[PDB]
Amino acid sequence: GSRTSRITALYERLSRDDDLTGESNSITNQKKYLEDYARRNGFENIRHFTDDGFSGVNFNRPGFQSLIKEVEAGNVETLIVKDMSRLGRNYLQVGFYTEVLFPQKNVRFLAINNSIDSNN
Repeated sequence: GSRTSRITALYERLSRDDDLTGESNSITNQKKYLEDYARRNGFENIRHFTDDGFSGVNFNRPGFQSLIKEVEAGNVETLIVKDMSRLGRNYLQVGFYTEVLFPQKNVRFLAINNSIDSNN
């Protein structure tokens, strides 16, 4: 109608070619990671956008499409990611998402393994 409960976006991606071997060598593991964050941070409706055989061009993915689907509908009030590498190092397009795209719902993007948009 007018006012309702939107959501939080938790999008993750694990790679089988990494030399990690331990936690991130599956799927639900890194998922739970972001979870530990969103909870330690205080985010609601933490939606988990799973990864499986993701391309290496930029955006537009299965689980990602769900993530973006929430963004377009104006639900994803926050974005929790292991790092900006998921969406790409191309801060031009990635930024567009967080600066012009996400504004619809007032987003707080998080990149654990890289400075999302801070200073220090």
